[PDB]
Amino acid sequence: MLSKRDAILKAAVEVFGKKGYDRATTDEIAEKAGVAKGLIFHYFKNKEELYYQAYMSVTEKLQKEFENFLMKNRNRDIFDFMERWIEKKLEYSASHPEEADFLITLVSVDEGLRKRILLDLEKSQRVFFDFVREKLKDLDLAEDVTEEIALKFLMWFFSGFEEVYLRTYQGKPELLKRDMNTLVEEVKVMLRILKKGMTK
Amino acid sequence: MLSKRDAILKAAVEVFGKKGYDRATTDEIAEKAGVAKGLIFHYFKNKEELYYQAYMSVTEKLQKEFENFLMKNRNRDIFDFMERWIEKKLEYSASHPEEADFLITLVSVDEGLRKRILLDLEKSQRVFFDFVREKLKDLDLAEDVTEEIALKFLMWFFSGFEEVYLRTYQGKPELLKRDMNTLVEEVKVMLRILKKGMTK
Repeated sequence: MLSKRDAILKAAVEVFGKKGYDRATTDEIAEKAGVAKGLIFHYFKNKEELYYQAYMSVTEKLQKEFENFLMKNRNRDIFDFMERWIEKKLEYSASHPEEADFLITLVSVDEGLRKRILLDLEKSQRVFFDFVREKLKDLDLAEDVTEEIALKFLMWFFSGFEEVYLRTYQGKPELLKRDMNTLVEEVKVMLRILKKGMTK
Repeated sequence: MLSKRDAILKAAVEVFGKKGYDRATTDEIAEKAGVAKGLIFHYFKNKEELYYQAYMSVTEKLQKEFENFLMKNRNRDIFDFMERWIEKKLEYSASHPEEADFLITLVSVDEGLRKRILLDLEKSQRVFFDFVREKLKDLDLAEDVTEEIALKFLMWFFSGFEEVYLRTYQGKPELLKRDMNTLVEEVKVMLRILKKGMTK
């Protein structure tokens, strides 16, 4: 069976993703996890720490999948790189819907909690950011488009698309699987649009 | 002085925008508005109705500003149209920060409340949507870009940019005013990027 801490973290992902941070209570996470309530306090102190730890836990496993992807695909054109990784993220969300539902809740938590998580994730997200930045120096940019506007626009596209499908398909993995081909084709054309508009 | 219902609505915009929907209580809105609590019940029934009415109230005044803008700018190129309207939205957010802070809270409310508001706003948002759709028939699109992918991408850009700056500048109007010129220049280049990538 799961360790206690892992049982609580799984229950937390499920409850938080189902109800959002403010509505969820630790008592129902403990009940979901079938664990003594004071065990949540033992391991996590309070609800805010539980959420943050659950959040770091899910992102940590994704960061690792990203790190291998980056190693193997490091030489690709950056738009092909992005498209391929978006496909993998879409694949993962469909097979891990509870985790995907949980991740999108980061917009509900107070200012302070979301900023803490963003401060503590900055170092890991900057790994993808710094790779895009270096890859853009190889790009034959339009005479009116700076590497800065390119980086800004590409990251917004990337992060914004993820936000859109996670929110749109929230709690509906079968719908995501059903639209997967179409989303993928749409993402291909949009990245080609951006490449063509940004380059000579 | 304000009518009672208007006093409650103003207090609601301020409290909801400061604390988010779940955290806010009607008692503190009434206290903020300096009105009897049962007056909130008289006019609004419960917290969910108050939020929805406040939301319809702020969007109604924006929809009207949009309708005049559309009338006067109807003949413009759609990318110039979008850029000009984005400038006006940025101007408005900076001079109505409490309203801007309130509008971005729509991501925290339960699924049911946000969908109700989205169902009831569909008819008014579709006014801008249907104009873009007709304007795209005049566009000399790339041989690989459908009017459907164009419409999808332009609306996402438009709605996504608004979401980004509202969230980024939340509670910081002086920062928005300070970055306004740069944001505007960035938006110009990004729309030119999209136009160039979408067209022949």
